[PDB]
Amino acid sequence: MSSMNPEYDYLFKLLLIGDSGVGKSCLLLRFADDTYTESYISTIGVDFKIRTIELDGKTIKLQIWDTAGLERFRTITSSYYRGAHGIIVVYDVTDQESFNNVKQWLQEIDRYASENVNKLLVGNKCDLTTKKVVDYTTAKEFADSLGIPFLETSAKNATNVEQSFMTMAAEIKKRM
Amino acid sequence: RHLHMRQKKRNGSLPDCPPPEDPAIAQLLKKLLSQGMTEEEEDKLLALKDFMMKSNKAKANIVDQSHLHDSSQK
Ligand SMILES: Nc1nc2c(ncn2[C@@H]2O[C@H](COP(=O)(O)OP(=O)(O)OP(=O)(O)O)[C@@H](O)[C@H]2O)c(=O)[nH]1
Repeated sequence: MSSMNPEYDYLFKLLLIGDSGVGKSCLLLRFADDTYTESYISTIGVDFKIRTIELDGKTIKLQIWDTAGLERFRTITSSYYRGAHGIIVVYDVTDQESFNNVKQWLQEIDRYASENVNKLLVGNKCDLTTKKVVDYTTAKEFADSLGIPFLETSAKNATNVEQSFMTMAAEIKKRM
Repeated sequence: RHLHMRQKKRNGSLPDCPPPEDPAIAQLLKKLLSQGMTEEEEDKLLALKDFMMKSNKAKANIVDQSHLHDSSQK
């Protein structure tokens, strides 16, 4: 047994990672604050927002962390992954390089995250269809090849944004 | 080969052109054309035919050697 806060049953620490400009801050802001903006401020270090949700009648508190995607604020060893309950790997569906680097983000999870942490591949900017480069089938083939759930999304138009985070919260509850 | 046949149809040297026979070629044709491949880029790609073919064949031949250095790529 352990102490339990009356407001929330489960504290699920989520973490967003991915190349710069993939839309991690936009996704975090759209989910935790229903706001979006064209002004780009490159994240440094860490940021987090808390959002309380409900799934299967359980009050779930999500602490979603947004890590800096730029080369200069990244390091080989990382201690942000430590204690994450689930990790979202974001990529920009309009930039194949961000999708290719997903392979490299995954190996960071297998090295520093919890041994069986939940993972979720997210393809932000799905609203730029005239500029999209990856196929949904190309991503699904890759996500399923590793068993990680996947949802294409758009922070701009809220498209699947809520569902992406809600899905990982459910998956973590399923894990524990 | 498919693009070259489309060139013949484009320049009036053939009456009409069917869709590609193997779906992997149609999937690629769809990819290329949906990505904004203009007709002039098809003509230019066809001029680079020999280069792309030889180069692709040589790139593959290096991948056939990538097993010898698989440990250093990490
Ligand atoms: N069209 C479109 N543009 C988006 C979307 N999400 C983000 N953007 C654009 O991408 C820019 C950067 O978004 P960020 O969330 O700050 O990117 P990031 O992943 O946080 O990058 P870092 O903070 O450097 O790690 C935004 O200012 C928007 O211009 C989206 O869903 N659709």
